[PDB]
Amino acid sequence: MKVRASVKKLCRNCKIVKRDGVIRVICSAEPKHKQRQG
Amino acid sequence: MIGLVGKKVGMTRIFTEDGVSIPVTVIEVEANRVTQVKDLANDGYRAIQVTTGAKKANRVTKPEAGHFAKAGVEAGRGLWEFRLAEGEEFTVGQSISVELFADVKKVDVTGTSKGKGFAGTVKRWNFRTQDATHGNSLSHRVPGSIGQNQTPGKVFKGKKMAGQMGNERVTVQSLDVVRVDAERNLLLVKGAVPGATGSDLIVKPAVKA
Amino acid sequence: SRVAKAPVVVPAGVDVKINGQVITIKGKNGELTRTLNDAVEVKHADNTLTFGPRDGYADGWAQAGTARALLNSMVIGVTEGFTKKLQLVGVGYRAAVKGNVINLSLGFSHPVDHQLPAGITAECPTQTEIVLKGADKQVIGQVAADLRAYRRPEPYKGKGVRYADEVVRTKEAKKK
Amino acid sequence: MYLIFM
Amino acid sequence: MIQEQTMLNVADNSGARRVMCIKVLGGSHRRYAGVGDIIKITIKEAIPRGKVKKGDVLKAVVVRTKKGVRRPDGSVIRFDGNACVLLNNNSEQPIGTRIFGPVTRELRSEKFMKIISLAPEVL
RNA sequence: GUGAAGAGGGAAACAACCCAGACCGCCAGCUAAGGUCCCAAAGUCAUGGUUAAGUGGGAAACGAUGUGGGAAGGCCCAGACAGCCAGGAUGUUGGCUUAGAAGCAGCCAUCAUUUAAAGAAAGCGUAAUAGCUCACUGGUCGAGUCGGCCUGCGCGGAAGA
RNA sequence: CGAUGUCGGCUCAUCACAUCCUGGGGCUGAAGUAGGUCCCAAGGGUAUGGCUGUUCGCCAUUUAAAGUGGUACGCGAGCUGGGUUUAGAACGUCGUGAGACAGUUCGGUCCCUAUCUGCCGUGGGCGCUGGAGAACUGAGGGGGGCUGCUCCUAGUACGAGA
RNA sequence: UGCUGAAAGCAUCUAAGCACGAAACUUGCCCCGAGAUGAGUUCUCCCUGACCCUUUAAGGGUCCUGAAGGAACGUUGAAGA
Ligand SMILES: CC[C@H]1OC(=O)[C@H](C)[C@@H](O[C@H]2C[C@@](C)(OC)[C@@H](O)[C@H](C)O2)[C@H](C)[C@@H](O[C@@H]2O[C@H](C)C[C@H](N(C)C)[C@H]2O)[C@](C)(O)C[C@@H](C)C(=O)[C@H](C)[C@@H](O)[C@]1(C)O
Ligand SMILES: [Mg+2]
Ligand SMILES: [Mg+2]
Ligand SMILES: [Mg+2]
Ligand SMILES: [Mg+2]
Ligand SMILES: [Mg+2]
Ligand SMILES: [Mg+2]
Ligand SMILES: [Mg+2]
Ligand SMILES: [Mg+2]
Ligand SMILES: [Mg+2]
Ligand SMILES: [Mg+2]
Ligand SMILES: [Mg+2]
Ligand SMILES: [Mg+2]
Ligand SMILES: [Mg+2]
Ligand SMILES: [Mg+2]
Repeated sequence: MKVRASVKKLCRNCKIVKRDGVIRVICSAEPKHKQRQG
Repeated sequence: MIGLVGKKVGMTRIFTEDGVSIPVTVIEVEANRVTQVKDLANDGYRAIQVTTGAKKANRVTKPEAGHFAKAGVEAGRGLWEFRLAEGEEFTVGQSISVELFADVKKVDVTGTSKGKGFAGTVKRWNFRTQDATHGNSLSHRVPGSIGQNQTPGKVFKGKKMAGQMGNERVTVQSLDVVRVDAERNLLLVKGAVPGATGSDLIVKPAVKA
Repeated sequence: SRVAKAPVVVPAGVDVKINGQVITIKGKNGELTRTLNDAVEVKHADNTLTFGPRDGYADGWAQAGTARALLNSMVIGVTEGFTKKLQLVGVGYRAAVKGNVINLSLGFSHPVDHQLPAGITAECPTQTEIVLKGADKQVIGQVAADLRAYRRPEPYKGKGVRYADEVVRTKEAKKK
Repeated sequence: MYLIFM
Repeated sequence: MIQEQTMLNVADNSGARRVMCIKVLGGSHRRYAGVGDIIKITIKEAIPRGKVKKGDVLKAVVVRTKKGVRRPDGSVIRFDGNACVLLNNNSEQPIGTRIFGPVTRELRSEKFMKIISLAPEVL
């Protein structure tokens, strides 16, 4: 889980979802590509 | 569970056959006669009220002697209350014996501490003394500093300072019941209980696990 | 809206009783209840339900497609039910059903026990498998996630409780 | 001796 | 009650004659070391041809105290002087081969099973 | 320009900011800046929108299918986007290098066929291959779909005694 | 500037979180043990000595850890007086000299009976609606919250072995 | 960290709904506590006379009466300046 100020899609499997008022990035193939904005 | 009211008789020792010293405190638990039973529909909470000992008939006042004559019990030296649990019921006038603690393994004993009077901060709050030598000027056992400068500019509430120590109600928890002696109204707990010899103690069973 | 406009065909012999916002469905497998949102409108028709956005509410199309799919799966649960299969991977890992309790032994120092809620009945064909029968979809899905939460699959040997329809990713350990 | 601020 | 700077006699044949306690091991802000407690020492005196040299920093175990130990029936066993046995820094096995004077039953465990085997008397 | 040498009303309190220049009295009225739910005088006023953050009532580069508006563009009933079932190839180990490189360590080109379409294959992986996989084309489905610009109001970035 | 006492030590603390330990998690180039990094969390806890006036630092040995900062670089109407700062004296250096140093060295008076606020204790007066003696309820407030090591599970899971 | 689930035929921990989750928070443990002027509750005890006037009203006065209890004094205390 990366906590940074700019979250992005790092491959073609990443998905940007807004959960509870926080922009997150969910990846189905690479658990390294997990990000939240903070 | 309800408790009983006793009297600190003093400390002694119990020798076991494997050669152990057990410091016990002797508590004379006379029978506790129930004076008044409280309920939800009249008092808002469930409790019984017990009295113990005996009082001189020329020393009981007219308000107090009428409260005992309503129950039929004889006038003891005081009145204490105990909160009932769900499933306990008692009747007015019923005497409770020391056999309440027959299979109770641990008790909590609460009493009034000894009075140390006006005690300084070295005795009361375990402060450190300053130097007894090396130049010290009239400042050996004084507290020192009691605050900071202009911010806040006041001493905080709850500051540790000299004052009245002791003579207060304290509860010592989880004492081993060593021996219950029902035929002479005794209860031997293991260890030191609060109070001087001859003071009232309230022995309730242990609430902690 | 693409989900909310395809109607739910009610099959033969399931009592669909609509009372305001509270819906009840009886059937061959059991009786289920789901209090619907205020923003959806349900109407009984010729053996077929319909869901529409109630007026005076802004997000009625989104609430309709959910209320559709939850009632679409209620009529499956009272007719054919649901199922979940959980298999155990790792030596000395075993399960056992005794009543409505599952007895898992997953390499701990104590034995663990899971009390199944009313509506789920588990059975173990093999000692390294669990089959869960249920009439609700969420409850059969949550119970399958609680047994999985005891010992989740590790990425090095695959050990732990896993679904039978779930592929576990594994990876080599770090070279010295 | 540090007698006056200076 | 052994604390820091306390000079102890030595109760084995390792060669040291007086050692000084420089640390009480086994806790933060720890004050005292009774009988059976490891201490960290330094050697102040030594015989010329012993196994240890003056100035060495070793571990020890306190076997006698002038303050004494207490038994579960209230008894006390005191001694006329503080004594210890030098242990190795890491293996914590006794360096010497003999123990002098009596020791107590507080050392009776698996850690110090070799000290109460060489002891002339156990109280 | 104001204070100094200037009171009054507003900006919570606040010489220098805004409105405005106190001769004295009144238990009269009209306005200025500023305001009208309660503290506290006056609209819980009327019509049309926006916000969902208590934003309003601290803070930037940067980030994001938050949401309202506008003008255009691509594909679409000869069937669009998504989902699904399929195929997805052989020449070819294209040649060079490498003990191996066979599309996928590195260099050069990158066609022919059968067809409905398929690459000298975008990526994973591997001793290398294999393997999965995407581009492309069928069938199913039966109504919109895709992503750039200009913009209004919001979200994160946002830790102190 | 008709005076707001300076560095350090002692004593007593109190707050922030940018967390040192303990607590809960994501990623790991995370096999296990042990780590790296990030997120949440301020309840508690958070060394003894040698040298030096030292804060700091280095060193010795511990500890679960020996946090970072604010509070007039917290604290002299609470203590000390070691220091770069009165008057004595000497060295080196500069000046013809009186003297001076940004250099070092030995010696050198630290006052205050608490009116007000604040805080720690402890009482008197009146109220609470006839007076009185007891026992309570509990709105509210305060205290407390740390942690090591050994053994079992088990030399099991993991690991080629260690 | 999830379950079910659309907006967005899929996917999705979230928008509706549901379940876990820490020494932090609210309790549970101990102590003070009805000046809590919002001054609370329960139990018991005590007082059951006559007359006059003005400013006629929670009015003032005379004679008799003095209760429950309290204080005060003494002997003092593991209580205390
Ligand atoms: C016996 C009693 C005497 O007090 C002392 O000896 C104390 C110990 C002095 O400190 C001693 C000791 C010392 C170190 O100061 C503590 C030193 O600096 C002074 C010069 O002498 C004090 C306090 C000095 O004040 C201080 O004077 C400084 C010049 C400035 C300072 N400032 C913060 C206001 C101020 O407080 C000063 C000058 O004596 C005060 C003036 C009024 C006097 O002369 C008075 C009459 C003194 O003789 C005295 C009160 O009788
Ligand atoms: Mg003096
Ligand atoms: Mg003195
Ligand atoms: Mg103030
Ligand atoms: Mg003005
Ligand atoms: Mg004003
Ligand atoms: Mg008004
Ligand atoms: Mg704001
Ligand atoms: Mg002045
Ligand atoms: Mg300071
Ligand atoms: Mg001061
Ligand atoms: Mg001089
Ligand atoms: Mg100078
Ligand atoms: Mg002084
Ligand atoms: Mg509390």
